[PDB]
Amino acid sequence: YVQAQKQFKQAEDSQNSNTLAKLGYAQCLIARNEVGDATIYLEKFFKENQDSKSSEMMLLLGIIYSQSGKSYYKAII
Amino acid sequence: RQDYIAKVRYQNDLPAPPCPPKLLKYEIEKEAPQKEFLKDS
Repeated sequence: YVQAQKQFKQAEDSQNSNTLAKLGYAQCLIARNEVGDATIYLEKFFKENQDSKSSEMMLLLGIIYSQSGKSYYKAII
Repeated sequence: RQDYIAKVRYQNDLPAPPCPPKLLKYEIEKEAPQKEFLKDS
């Protein structure tokens, strides 16, 4: 998980257009139980890329917000 | 005062507890299945 997350970060730094690398980075954050860190990274990516059609990213955001509970409105959206 | 007989008693009695049927949490409502589903390759 540490090595995979580092590799995903290096992939993102090499070419920022690789959305799949960032999604794998978030998945690795989830793997390391970094719920808050993954949430912050996902919010940063979504706010920078509000027009991106990453359906799985939005599904993961909704699941995270439902687990949080207070952010139900973003989860619905 | 010999007039009409009537008693006034406001009714604000609390009803008995309902004990409604309980919802069952989904499998994705538990932390471990959530972790397994999100960490899918």
